[PDB]
Amino acid sequence: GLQHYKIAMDPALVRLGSMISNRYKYFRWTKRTALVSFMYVVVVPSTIGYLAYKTDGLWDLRAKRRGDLISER
Amino acid sequence: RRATREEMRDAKVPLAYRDSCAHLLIPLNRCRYETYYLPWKCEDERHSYEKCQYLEFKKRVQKMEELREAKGGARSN
Amino acid sequence: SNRQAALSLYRRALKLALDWTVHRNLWRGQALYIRSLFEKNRNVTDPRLQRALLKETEKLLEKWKHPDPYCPPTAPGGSKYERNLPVPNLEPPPPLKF
Amino acid sequence: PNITGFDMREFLRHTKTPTYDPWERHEAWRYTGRFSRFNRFKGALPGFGIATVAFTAYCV
Amino acid sequence: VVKLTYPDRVSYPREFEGGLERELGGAGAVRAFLCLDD
Amino acid sequence: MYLSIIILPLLGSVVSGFFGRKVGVSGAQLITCSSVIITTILSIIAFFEVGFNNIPVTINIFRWIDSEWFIINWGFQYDSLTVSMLIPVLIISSLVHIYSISYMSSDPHNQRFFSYLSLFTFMMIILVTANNYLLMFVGWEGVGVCSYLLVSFWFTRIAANQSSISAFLT
Amino acid sequence: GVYLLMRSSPLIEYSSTVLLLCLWLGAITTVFSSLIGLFQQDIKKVIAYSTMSQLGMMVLSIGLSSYNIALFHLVNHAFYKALLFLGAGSVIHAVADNQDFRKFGGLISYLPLTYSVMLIASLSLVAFPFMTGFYSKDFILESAYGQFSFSGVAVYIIATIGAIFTTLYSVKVLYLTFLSNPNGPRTYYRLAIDNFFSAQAIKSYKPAHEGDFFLTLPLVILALFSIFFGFITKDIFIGLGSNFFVDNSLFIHPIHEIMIDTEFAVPVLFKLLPFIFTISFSVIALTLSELLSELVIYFKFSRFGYNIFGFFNQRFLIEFFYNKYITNLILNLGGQITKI
Amino acid sequence: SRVHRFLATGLGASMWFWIFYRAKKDGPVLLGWKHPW
Amino acid sequence: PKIPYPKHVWSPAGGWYAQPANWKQNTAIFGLVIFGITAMVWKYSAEHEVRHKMPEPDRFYPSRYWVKQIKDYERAQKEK
Amino acid sequence: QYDPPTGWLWGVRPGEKYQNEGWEGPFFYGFWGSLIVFAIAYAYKPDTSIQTWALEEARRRLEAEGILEDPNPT
Amino acid sequence: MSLLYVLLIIPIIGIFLISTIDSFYFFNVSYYKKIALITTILNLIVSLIIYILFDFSNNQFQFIQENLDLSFYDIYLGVDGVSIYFVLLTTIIMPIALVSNWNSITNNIKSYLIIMLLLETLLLAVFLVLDVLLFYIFFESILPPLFILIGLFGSSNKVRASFYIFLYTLLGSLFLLLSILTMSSIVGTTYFDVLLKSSFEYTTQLFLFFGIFIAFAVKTPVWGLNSWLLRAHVESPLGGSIVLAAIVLKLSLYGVFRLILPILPQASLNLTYIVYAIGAITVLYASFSTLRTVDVKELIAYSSVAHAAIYLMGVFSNTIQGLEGAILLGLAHGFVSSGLFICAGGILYDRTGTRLIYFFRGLTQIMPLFSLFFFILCLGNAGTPLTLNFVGEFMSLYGTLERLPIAGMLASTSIIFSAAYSIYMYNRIAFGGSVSLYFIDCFRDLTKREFFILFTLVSFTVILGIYPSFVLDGLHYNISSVVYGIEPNASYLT
Amino acid sequence: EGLQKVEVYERIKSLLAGFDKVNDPNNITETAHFANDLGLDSLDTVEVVMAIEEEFSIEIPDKDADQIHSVDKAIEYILRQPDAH
Ligand SMILES: *P(=O)(O)OCC(C)(C)[C@H](O)C(=O)NCCC(=O)NCCSC(=O)CCCCCCCCCCCCC
Repeated sequence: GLQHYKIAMDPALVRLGSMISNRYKYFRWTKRTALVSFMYVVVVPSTIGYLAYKTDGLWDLRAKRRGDLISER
Repeated sequence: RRATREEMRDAKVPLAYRDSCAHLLIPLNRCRYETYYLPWKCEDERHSYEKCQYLEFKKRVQKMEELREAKGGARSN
Repeated sequence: SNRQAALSLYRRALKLALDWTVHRNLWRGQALYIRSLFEKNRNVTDPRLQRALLKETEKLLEKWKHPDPYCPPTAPGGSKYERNLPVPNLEPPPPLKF
Repeated sequence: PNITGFDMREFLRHTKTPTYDPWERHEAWRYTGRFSRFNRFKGALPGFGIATVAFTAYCV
Repeated sequence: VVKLTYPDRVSYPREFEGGLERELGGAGAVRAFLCLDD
Repeated sequence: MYLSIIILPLLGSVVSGFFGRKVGVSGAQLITCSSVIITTILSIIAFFEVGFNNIPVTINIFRWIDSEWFIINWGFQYDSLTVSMLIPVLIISSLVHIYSISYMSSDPHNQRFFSYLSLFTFMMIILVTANNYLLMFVGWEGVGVCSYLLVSFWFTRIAANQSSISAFLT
Repeated sequence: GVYLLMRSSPLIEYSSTVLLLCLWLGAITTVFSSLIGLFQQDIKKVIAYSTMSQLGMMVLSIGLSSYNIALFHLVNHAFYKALLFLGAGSVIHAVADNQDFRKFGGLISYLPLTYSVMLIASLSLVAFPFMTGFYSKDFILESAYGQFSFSGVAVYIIATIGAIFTTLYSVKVLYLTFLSNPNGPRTYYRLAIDNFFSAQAIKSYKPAHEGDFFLTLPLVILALFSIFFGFITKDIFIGLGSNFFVDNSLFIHPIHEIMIDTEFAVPVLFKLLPFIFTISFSVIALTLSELLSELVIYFKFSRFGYNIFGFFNQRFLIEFFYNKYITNLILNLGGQITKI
Repeated sequence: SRVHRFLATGLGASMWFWIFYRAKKDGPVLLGWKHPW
Repeated sequence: PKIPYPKHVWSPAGGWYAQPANWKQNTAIFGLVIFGITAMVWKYSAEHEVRHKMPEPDRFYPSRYWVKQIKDYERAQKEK
Repeated sequence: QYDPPTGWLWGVRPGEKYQNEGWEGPFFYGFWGSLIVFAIAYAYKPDTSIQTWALEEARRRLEAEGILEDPNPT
Repeated sequence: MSLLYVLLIIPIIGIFLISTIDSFYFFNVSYYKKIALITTILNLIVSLIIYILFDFSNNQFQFIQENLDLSFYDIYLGVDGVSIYFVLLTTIIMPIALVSNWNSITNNIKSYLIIMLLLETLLLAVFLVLDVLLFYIFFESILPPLFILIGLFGSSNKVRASFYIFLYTLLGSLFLLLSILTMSSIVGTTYFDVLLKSSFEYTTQLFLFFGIFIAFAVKTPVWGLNSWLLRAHVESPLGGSIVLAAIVLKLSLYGVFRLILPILPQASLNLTYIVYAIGAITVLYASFSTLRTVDVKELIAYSSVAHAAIYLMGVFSNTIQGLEGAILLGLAHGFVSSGLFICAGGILYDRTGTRLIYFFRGLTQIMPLFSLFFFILCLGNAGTPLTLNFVGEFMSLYGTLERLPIAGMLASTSIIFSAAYSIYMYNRIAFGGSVSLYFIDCFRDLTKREFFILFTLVSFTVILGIYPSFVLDGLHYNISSVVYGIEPNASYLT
Repeated sequence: EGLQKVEVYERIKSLLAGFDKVNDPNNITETAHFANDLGLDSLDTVEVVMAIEEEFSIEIPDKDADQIHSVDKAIEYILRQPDAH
């Protein structure tokens, strides 16, 4: 809308920003990429979720004296 | 005479120094209070308390002269 | 080409001897020894040997490089460099409403 | 080995004060009365000299 | 090197009258040295 | 005295930092250094008060975080560790404040410099005078912010910028 | 951080595990620091590395469950370390803000007050006898051996090298700045006694003068502390049975108290050993600089000595591995998520 | 300004004079000769 | 020398070499403000500083002259 | 030497003065003014929190124990 | 008449006034902005009066109005402890959002002002209705005004941004709608009082959880479902970008307090490890990417994804501390996020026309006041103490940790990573050089309008961070009703 | 207040007089060339700049170390760098 200050618009920097903005159109399912997508979308959440499942209710600190245990399961 | 706990809890001496010699610790801690802990004021009776520290220490180092030989000079620690 | 680079490595050589030996007495002996090496191969003429000779001493400068060379405080990499840089544009902003 | 005639041992052997250099007349100022081996350590322990006399006086 | 040659302790563990039982927190807390094994 | 030791360095920094236009250079130095000298005087007194007499003092101003079981207070406890720890902090801060009048006498941004070291002073007192771990963490987080702001005081130097990210993130 | 463990002492006294890690974190840190400070070419870098060695000495003492000594050393270190930083600060100001040792020397005749206060600060840091820093740090070493355990005796050894290399950097800062031959330019040293100038005698001299009132007054005040403060206050913190922290401020459990054995069980040689190792290693450092002074140059160009010079100058290469394996990896993980 | 020289020497003189004084009295004790008592 | 800088930039900490002509008059005003509320902090502290031990009458303890929780104790003990 | 303080607050040059855009009266007299007036009124709002109610009962419950010596012996 | 209906009808009077003055009197577009601004402040006045009559320890809904005119769909309004602070935050933010875009909106000013006033009524109805079908009716009613606002006043990629927000929200909501419909069939209504004393079968609770959680996961947003936010928060005008990140994101956090915790107790407890897996994955992934984001707006926008994960984990804590800190976090976040969008999308963008961090450097040399507020704002985004962000961060992390330690540990890496990108962005814009050399034209510092809306926002986040008892006091009693559990010796007393 | 013309000349004049390899101390002027006027060569002249840099505490880049071949250029090159002390 309203005019802004004069900026020394770098052609290289404005084409890097356009490439980064438009990058989603050129993605393909290649050999390495499916491994990256599988690793970070499936494996890592699955590992984090599984350890949460196996440690749920396991420990409690609330008022544990000497003679009790942190573990409850 | 040894200082019983009743006048020795009231004296507020530290836990790690709650032992036989602490009867001389109570007067030593009063000079420190009264003289602002200056290390030139009650050197006299400070030496007395430090002296009784030495004797009880010596009785606790001679007690292994039979204990160390009982273990044949082994690692007692 | 083949003349400027030779002189540049001379300064790098003397700079690196002082950088390692702090004592100005002792680098003076070292610096005098370096000048002999540059003087000894003054008459080398064949460009094939000249390029090879220059390449070898670049490794020597690398093989005994100092972990941190001296850099004057105002020099790029010095302690005082870029410390209180002034603004590039001293002129006031043009009249714009934001 | 080392087509350039640089040998580290002879580099190390030439690590001293040279008998002749093209540069003493500008470099000699560093090894002078202000910066002699004696005048530089003349005050390495600033107050040591006076205290020794004072301590002896107190002892006597 | 230190493990092979490090000195044994010099003094017996300090004896404490009553093991500092009450004033170290009672039986519910750790006590001091009193006529125990060495 | 025991709440004035805490608050006084904070006032010097606020005036030196937000009204340094009005107090100028020498006024900002006069205010910040006086607030630290006076705070030093009291913390020397508070040493004799607390330490030499074995009389700790407790001040609870108001509650910071109230949530069921947790009641965190804006509260301050002076003990033998507190007054002992306040001696080096306040004495050295006073001298460094005096040291800076002649050391940074060439740097242009001289109000911001004196406001930061008077802000660091405040945080280091907050840290050691707290009742609890969470009020101690306000001084701990604040000392990091003050150290960041002073490691990157010459913020046009990239080297000072990288060394301040390292300080704040580590 | 040292205050946090001292404050938390009532809690951490009931777990010997954290006191054992305290005792070994500090021991590793005090020697990791002294070995690095010797090879640094910036003065402020050496003083920073000395700060972390004495901070390790504080952490090691907490591991000995002697929080009174750590407080005493935390206080005594504060007074002399500032004097070292502030005294060095006047050195950088005297020269054209140079911070490299390679450009100093002979400045003792130019900075007489600065050298004297930095010498006082250096003796307290090395724990020269009867000085403020002596009463604090040297007693941690006795306490470490006083704890008649494997770890205590081990870290007495670990810290006694740290004492040796502290003396070596202490000498390097003190010698290369004031006692050495001039390594900087004419400008730092060209006094007005010699003319050397025809029509510009008014200016261009600037021969590294001393400071002004506001710059030197803290240095004189901090000097008093480094000579006397430790002696005056040694009963409050150390004592033998002092009751200063009887509000349960610094909590020590009877079970692993080592105060009585430290004053009685340690052999006389071990108590006085760091003094012997400090005089011996300081004259050698003086002897290997302006007295023999080739052996360092021989070592700096020996193939083996070249690598360990760069290993310790580059700070155990820790920063090199931190960037390419932690921060760059974090930066590349982000790149994977944004782009792929 | 000769005042700087006097403070330098004074601090050095005050320092050293203290070590001899602190060695005249406390010196025998830490050498294993005389226990404090 | 002196670094050049824009004269159009307004800073609350002052700017580049900012010393007002009235620096002393305003430093006086701010110093009174600092003293004024520091006394208020002093008044609040003296009323809510709580102790569990009473200092000895013969001992240096300047807190005794303003803090209420022991000021009343001295006069309460002055009744026998 | 030191320089006098300088700069254009809000970007208003020394020759000119700040010009109101239309949001100032509503923002200062309305939004900020209401928030201040709300603040003083909050100082008189009666306490309705579950703690101060539960502290009162809990005070009595601990009073009927060895803790918290009650003012009246009943 | 209830004060709660006064809240809803005041912005409609402003719509009527704005659209009608032209007939009453070429009216200057400045008058509509004064009408729109005055309307929002009158609304804040009623909310401040409601909060001053509010009772902090009452379980019955307050400020209700008798209807006795039962139709199939009726609008019932009520306010309790949980919903009142969300109401106050909408009323506090809307005047600032209008003043933020005072000069930037140059065309279609009636359209811009009418949509914002409509959005205020619709957003406030969400926290005020007393029915779960009413809740959905207003949660999804904001889609048309938000679609038109982005396309009319958005940036270059506005069409894609306006398509992304509507379609994701429409899709996630249709899954929430199927769950809300199943409940109405079982209970016969979704009025809160009736529906709250319903105890669904566990298997039903599981299939009710999903769909509801599918919806809220898209509107949280959680990582992997967050493409709409980066497109729509960046392309949206600054005023609409403020409303989207301060109020719109907080409808799903408040929706857990009405649709998940009180009626799906067992499913929430059993499926917590899924939520904490997504939340911890979201914290890590949303943090590493915003380190690499080169759009300054996209970087501030996507840090919200990282904070939204933190109070989403705190709302599943089943801990009174985590639940309260989650509300405090969502409340504090709407302050800091609003200010950061002003700093980036309003102050940098209006001066430079570009959002690329490449072109910015060393603005402290020219803009002292901007760096002052932008630094306190980055400290709040990093969860530094003396800021309400810290208190919400700290309390919801304790609840997350106490519920699932390992998930709370992984979530507790945001202390490192949120500071990692807040100071990295600060040191590249305000610091890190003298002044960017792409600025061939020197800038002006903060204007009075830029100074006041920022000063107000950092004021709320700081006063409430030094005394969070202002919010925590009215929040304690009502969140006590959303915890699920008993003690072995404090239950079934006789 | 900065470096002056008279300051740099007298400082540099006392420096190149430190060689034992120049023709004579009386053969140096403001416009004295390092090769034609006074006695040096290809390898000596680069040692002069590597002493000039030391005694002005600056850094001479290799690209600018070649144009400097006379005393006059040395005088003016110093005045162009404000970092000289
Ligand atoms: P002037 O003498 O400037 O004339 C130079 C001329 C034009 C003669 C050229 O040098 C030339 O044409 N020479 C012949 C061909 C050539 O290009 N030679 C270049 C010189 S080779 C040389 O000097 C070999 C030895 C280099 C130095 C080895 C040691 C490096 C330093 C090691 C430091 C280790 C740590 C202190």
